[PDB]
Amino acid sequence: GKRLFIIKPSGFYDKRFLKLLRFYILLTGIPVVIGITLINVFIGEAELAEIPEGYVPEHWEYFKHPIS
Amino acid sequence: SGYTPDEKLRLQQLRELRRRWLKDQELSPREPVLPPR
Repeated sequence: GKRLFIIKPSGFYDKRFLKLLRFYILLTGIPVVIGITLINVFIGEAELAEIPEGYVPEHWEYFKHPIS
Repeated sequence: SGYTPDEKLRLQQLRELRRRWLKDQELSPREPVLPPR
């Protein structure tokens, strides 16, 4: 009576798209961030030492980050 | 001058129709919206 019929265009398609977008980013938003969290809180990054006396390293063991 | 009576007749029919439309826009089933959950 007091509240008339407001006329909004449509909302269902837009809310469906944003629901699908947040759900299908949230599907791998939680595990990837949790995995990189577990990496930089458990396995540790690296340490600052040099090449020892007469020794050959690999082409890795040059990089601070372990996933790198 | 003024209206021609054809315009008066036409306009009074549009009075009735436009009042019926705008009253029909006024909803009150005691509940406009309803969430199913």
